[PDB]
Amino acid sequence: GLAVELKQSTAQAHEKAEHSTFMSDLLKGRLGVAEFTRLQEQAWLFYTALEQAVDAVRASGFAESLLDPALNRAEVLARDLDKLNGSSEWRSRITASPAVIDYVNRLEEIRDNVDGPALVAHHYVRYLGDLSGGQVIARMMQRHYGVDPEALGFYHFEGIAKLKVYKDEYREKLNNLELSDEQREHLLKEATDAFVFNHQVFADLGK
Ligand SMILES: C=CC1=C(C)/C(=C/c2[nH]c(/C=C3N=C(/C=C4\NC(=O)C(C)=C4C=C)C(C)=C\3CCC(=O)O)c(CCC(=O)O)c2C)NC1=O
Ligand SMILES: [Fe+3]
Repeated sequence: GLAVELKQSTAQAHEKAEHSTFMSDLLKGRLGVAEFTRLQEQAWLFYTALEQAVDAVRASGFAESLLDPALNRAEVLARDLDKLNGSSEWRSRITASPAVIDYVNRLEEIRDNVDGPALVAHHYVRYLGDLSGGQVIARMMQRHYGVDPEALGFYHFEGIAKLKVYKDEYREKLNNLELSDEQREHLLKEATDAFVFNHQVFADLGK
C-alpha cells in the first residue's frame, strides 16, 4: 500500500536528513535555544508556503480528508516565535536561507499547479514526521535547553486527542487515495525531494 511504499522509498532520504549535523547537535544538547529559534524561523517560512499549497489542494477536492486543517502549524509557530524572540521583531528580521528559497519555491509551484499528488508527498514528510518524532524534539528542547512548553506549540497538535490512532487513520487515508501509476510515481519522487529539501535546510542552518 502507499503508506508502506512511502516509508520504504524514502527511508534512505529520512536517514540523511535525520542524522544531519545541525539536527544531531541540536538534539544532543550541543547547541542552544537561539539555534532552535533559528530553525523555527526557517520552518515558519516553509510551513507558511506548505499551508498555502495544502489550502489550494484541499479546495480542489483532492485528498480532502487527509488535509485536516487541524494540522496547520504556521499560526502556532508565529506564536512560539513571539515567545522565543520576546516580540514580533522577528517578522522583519528573518530571511529565507538558500535551502528555504528552493523549498518554498517548489511549494509555491505545487500550490499554483494545484498538484495534488506532489502536495500529499510534502504533507506526509512534514506532518507525519511532526506527529511521529515531534514529541522527542519538544522533549529535548525542554530537557536540554529549558525551553518553556508554551513556546513549543508547534509540537502539541492542539485539537488532536489520541495521537497513535490519528497516525493510523492518516496512513489508512494514504492507502485509500485514488492514484494513477503516473500519479503514484510522481508522489513518491516528490517525497524523496521533500526529504532532500529538509536536509539542505539543516545543512544551511549548520552553516
Ligand atoms: C527533516 C528531518 C526529518 C523529517 C521531515 C522526518 C519525517 C518523518 N519521520 C517519521 C518517523 C520517525 N522519525 C523518527 C525520528 C526523528 N524524526 C525526526 O524528525 C528527528 C529529528 C528524529 C530523531 C530521533 C522515528 C524513530 C520514526 C518512526 C516513527 C514512525 O514511523 O511513525 C515519518 C513517518 C514515517 C512513516 O511512518 O512512514 C516522517 C514523514 N524525520 C526527520 O528526521
Ligand atoms: Fe522522522
